[PDB]
Amino acid sequence: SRLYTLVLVLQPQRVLLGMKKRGFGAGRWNGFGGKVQEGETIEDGAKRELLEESGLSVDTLHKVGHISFEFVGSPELMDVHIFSADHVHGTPTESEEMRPQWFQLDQIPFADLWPDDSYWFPLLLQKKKFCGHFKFQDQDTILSYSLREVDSF
Ligand SMILES: Nc1nc2c([nH]c(=O)n2[C@H]2C[C@H](O)[C@@H](COP(=O)(O)OP(=O)(O)OP(=O)(O)O)O2)c(=O)[nH]1
Ligand SMILES: [Cu+2]
Ligand SMILES: [Cu+2]
Repeated sequence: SRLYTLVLVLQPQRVLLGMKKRGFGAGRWNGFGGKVQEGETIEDGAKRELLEESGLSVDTLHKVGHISFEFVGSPELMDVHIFSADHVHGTPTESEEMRPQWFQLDQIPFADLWPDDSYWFPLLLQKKKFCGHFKFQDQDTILSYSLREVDSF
C-alpha cells in the first residue's frame, strides 16, 4: 500500500477542481494531491501538493475521507486520505500537472471525474466523513466497492 492525498477546494456553492494534464488520471478533473513523501505527515503532504498544483495555501485542512483503491491484476494499493480545503489563500494558478477551474456544486461534470467520485462526493458535500474501498476492473470501470460514514478518523 502507498499513501496519497486528495484535497477538495470547497467554497459554499462551488469547488475548484483541477484538470490533470499529465500522469495518473490525466484528462479527468480531480482534487489536488499526490504521493505522501518520506519525512512529511499526510496532512503536510496534502498542503504541499495543493500549493504545488494550484498555488493555493491553507492554514488548516479538514479530514473528510479515506478510501483505498485497487486495480484488478496489480497488487499495489493506493491508500488515499481525502481532505477539504475550506478556505484557501492566494490565487489559483495553472501548474504543469493541473489546470484549476471552478464549478458550481450542482454542475460538476461527474462523467469526466474518476468514476468513484460520484459515489462519495455527495457524502463530502453533506459534511459526512466517510471510509471506503474501491476495486477497479480498469480506469473506467468499478468492479467492486464499499462505502460507509464514520464519526472520526
Ligand atoms: N478523486 C479521485 N482521486 C483519486 C482516485 N485515485 C487516485 O489515486 N486519486 C488521487 C490521489 C492523488 O491525489 C492522485 C494520484 O496521485 P499522483 O501520482 O497523480 O500525484 P502526483 O503525481 O502529484 O504525486 P507527486 O509525485 O506529485 O507527489 O489521484 C480516484 O479514483 N478518484
Ligand atoms: Cu474550515
Ligand atoms: Cu484567510
